[PDB]
Amino acid sequence: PPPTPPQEETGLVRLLRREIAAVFRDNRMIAVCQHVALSAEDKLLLRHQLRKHKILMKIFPNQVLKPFLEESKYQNLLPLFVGHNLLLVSEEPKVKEMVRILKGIPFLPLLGGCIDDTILSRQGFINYSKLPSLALVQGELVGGLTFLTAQTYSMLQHQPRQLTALLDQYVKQQ
Amino acid sequence: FREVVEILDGKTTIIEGRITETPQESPNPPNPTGQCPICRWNLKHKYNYEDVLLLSQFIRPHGGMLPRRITGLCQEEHLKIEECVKMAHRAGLLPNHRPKLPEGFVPKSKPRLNRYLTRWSPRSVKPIYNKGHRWNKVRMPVGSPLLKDNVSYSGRPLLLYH
Amino acid sequence: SGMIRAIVRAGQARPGPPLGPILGQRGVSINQFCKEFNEKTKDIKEGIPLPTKIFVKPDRTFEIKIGQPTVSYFLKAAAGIEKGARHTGKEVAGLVTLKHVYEIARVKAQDDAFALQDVPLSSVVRSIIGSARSLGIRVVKDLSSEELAAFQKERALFLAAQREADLAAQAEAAKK
Amino acid sequence: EALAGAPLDNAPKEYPPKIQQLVQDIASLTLLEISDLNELLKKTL
Amino acid sequence: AAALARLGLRAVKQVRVQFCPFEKNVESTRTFLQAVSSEKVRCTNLNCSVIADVRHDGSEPCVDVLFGDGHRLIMRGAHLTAQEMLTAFASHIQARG
Amino acid sequence: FKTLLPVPTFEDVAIPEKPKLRFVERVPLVPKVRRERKNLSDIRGPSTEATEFTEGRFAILALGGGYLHWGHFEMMRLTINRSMDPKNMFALWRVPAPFKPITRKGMGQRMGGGKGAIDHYVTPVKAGRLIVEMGGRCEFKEVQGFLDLVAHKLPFPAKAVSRETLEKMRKDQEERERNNQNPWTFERIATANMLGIRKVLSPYDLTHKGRYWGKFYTPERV
RNA sequence: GCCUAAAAGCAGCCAUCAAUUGAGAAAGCGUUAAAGCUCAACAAAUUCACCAACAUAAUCCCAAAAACUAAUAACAAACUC
Ligand SMILES: [Mg+2]
Ligand SMILES: [Mg+2]
Ligand SMILES: [Mg+2]
Ligand SMILES: [Mg+2]
Ligand SMILES: [Zn+2]
Repeated sequence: PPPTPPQEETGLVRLLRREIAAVFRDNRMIAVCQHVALSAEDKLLLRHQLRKHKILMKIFPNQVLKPFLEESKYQNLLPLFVGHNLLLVSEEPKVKEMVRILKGIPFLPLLGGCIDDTILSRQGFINYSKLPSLALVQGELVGGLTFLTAQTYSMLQHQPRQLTALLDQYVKQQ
Repeated sequence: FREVVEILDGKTTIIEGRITETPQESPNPPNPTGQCPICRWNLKHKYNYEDVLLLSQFIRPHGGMLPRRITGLCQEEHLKIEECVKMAHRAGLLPNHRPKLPEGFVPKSKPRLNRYLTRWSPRSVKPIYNKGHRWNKVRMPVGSPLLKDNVSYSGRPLLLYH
Repeated sequence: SGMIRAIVRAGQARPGPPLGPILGQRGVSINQFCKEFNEKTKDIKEGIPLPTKIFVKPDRTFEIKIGQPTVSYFLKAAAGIEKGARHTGKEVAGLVTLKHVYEIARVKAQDDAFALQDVPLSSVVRSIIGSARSLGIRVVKDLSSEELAAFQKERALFLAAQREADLAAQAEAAKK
Repeated sequence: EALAGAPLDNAPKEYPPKIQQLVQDIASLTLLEISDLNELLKKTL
Repeated sequence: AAALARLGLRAVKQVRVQFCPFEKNVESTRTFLQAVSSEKVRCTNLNCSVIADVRHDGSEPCVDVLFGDGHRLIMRGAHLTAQEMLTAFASHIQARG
Repeated sequence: FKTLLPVPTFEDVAIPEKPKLRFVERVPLVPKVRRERKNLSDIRGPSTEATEFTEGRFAILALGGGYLHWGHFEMMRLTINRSMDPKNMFALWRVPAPFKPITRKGMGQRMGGGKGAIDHYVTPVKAGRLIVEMGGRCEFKEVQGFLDLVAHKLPFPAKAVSRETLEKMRKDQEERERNNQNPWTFERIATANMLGIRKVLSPYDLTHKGRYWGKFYTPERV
């Protein structure tokens, strides 16, 4: 056949590329779910429940999402973007309420996604939801670091406490 | 090639798919730069209804044709090969490419009439009772007009209506 | 059985068509539905129409979901006219201010559609403006002191001339 | 550069080497450095 | 989805599709799930329970249908086409039930 | 996913007053009293007049020769007026009113006695002449769809063409007549009188070039 | 929105706006009017896909037959040697 007649990019695909780039650059939680064929009333109900927790859902064509994905650093999401797709996009990733509201619908399966440049599966998302808050874990890291000195002090002070408890049990015996 | 198998073990149905080894194309084609299978193996305007060794490469075990999007033939060669497979099936070549009916193979019927280059189907053509005069003659078609571009070593055109 | 949409008056729920035969074929009785509708909309001003959805179940039971009234009714009330304009775009029916449009949008936001859709009031105001454009009611930026009445007088004269012309055309078609 | 492999809990046995190397930088320092570490971590966090 | 909606799926109890979306042979099973979990299939019978099990290391996509005749259709779909799985499931449902 | 292509927008086209086809009279206002001979040369040969577009964009092209009378005129007018959109489309004639008188004789009359009596009038049409020309802010698909009926009901073979289709078919005919492979052509042989062919040919064949035979026209004959 | 017993995208006339990534006050079937079945728009794929086909007579149909061994052959006149 004759050489390739290079097809020129149009405003629609330029807009789509720019929007996908802005989505993947700005927000943090980017969850990939299977776009299930449900009634539009139930779709609007899920949209309401999502905007309640300030999380949005997007739908992009594969013809413009696959090349962008394989050109960007998200090449590991390729087996996820073949069939029908739903991009759950949100600032301040809060997967607890997300999995809570997705548990109500049984046949809407969580495919996977990324939490702050960390690609996770459904089990990874469940584990991240069950994981405590960042403030809690960063306050507990200091305790876990000073736990060594805490136990050292406890074990150096336990020697008088051993005799103390001996006296207490000898008193309680009679 | 993929095969679908069914297993029945106590009201439990298991449908399984098994992939077996398939033969590939020969390593050295005479025209590698050709986009089409036939037109790159240099069989264009060369095959006929007798070339079963070529017609049987792409057909289903029950005599059916194979889709063009799967085979890769150019549209004209696909139509030619379809008509050639039809003509071979009607002439009696490819006898093992029929469904096995053990209940229907016992009630034998009238013996099969030998034929070749059959264009239409034997159950659809009506007998020409008038046959026409010399100026308006009802000619009987023989072979297909899709094979009118084949190489003629004798130089004479093929009589498609006789 | 399925869902049925119907624009019914507030307290005027008659047991006849175009709602009797539908519910009768579905299986649900008509008197029960009329009673339930009247007791559910007794607090509403009798006469104004509102859409409602009746979900008939396979066991011949029904549930009612009543929403906000019709935007056409809202606009006709806010403009002060009884019937809309025939030739939309060429003639003007009434005059509604963006303030009235915003109030209509605020009262209508609490319905099934704009509840399932988390949408600010801007799009609802846009929908009301489009509906007013379809009805033939103009939406002026800030114009209501007495020119509303000044245009109302011309509109009444136009409607009178239109009625006389319609009667004349009917008489002409009768004698032809 | 590329992304991670995204493993699961079925056969989870490989941990990223950064959390081990932080443990080695922790265990390669003295008690005065531990005191400086926890005082800095308590003032900042 | 239309071929299933025109079949009267009222005689099926549970349908579970267990797969791993990070594989290379789950396209047919994902489309099978989306076809058997459509809105028409939902409304033709509300007693059915459609489950979508998502794993990461199972590496064997499969479907399991338990229907009220005490019948269990189990199809481990690794190379079957979605159309073939749909036709097999529909023919079995219309044969038993 | 499919790309969003822009739609053709027509703003420069102006719909004139009375866009429908005007009524045509069966007999002219002044009837021809003197009976004229039936010159068949007004059907024979290619059309020289009304071969190009004037103001519209679509038309009905005649691929043959024939006569148009009041029945055909009324058919065309009624069909186009009832199938057109007067707000976005306008139509106009390209053939005159029936003017050529056609004589007829009563049944049972023997041969001779003189000329008959004028029965009706016709309009001669040659091959390649436009019959009805349409324009407006409409596309060609709908116009072609509703004009194929009139083209078929016309006596001679006819097509619903446009400017683009007409230029395309003319350039295709030129390409064929220029890339023809056999060295022997009707025009060459007739002009050179090879094999003494002028004895069977006609003096008009030197201009028809074998593409016109009587009232018929074969567009694939180079 | 008017008309109408009813005119809900569809006897009709006038406008043809408005949210969603995405769906015409609706291009065809259907209802008395609804309902309902489609078309076009997103998300799922992407073999090719514009027009072209049309009965018959009377005593009895009317050479038989033949798709590939090489053809600017050959056989064929009151023509010409
Ligand atoms: Mg004709
Ligand atoms: Mg469609
Ligand atoms: Mg007959
Ligand atoms: Mg001789
Ligand atoms: Zn080819």
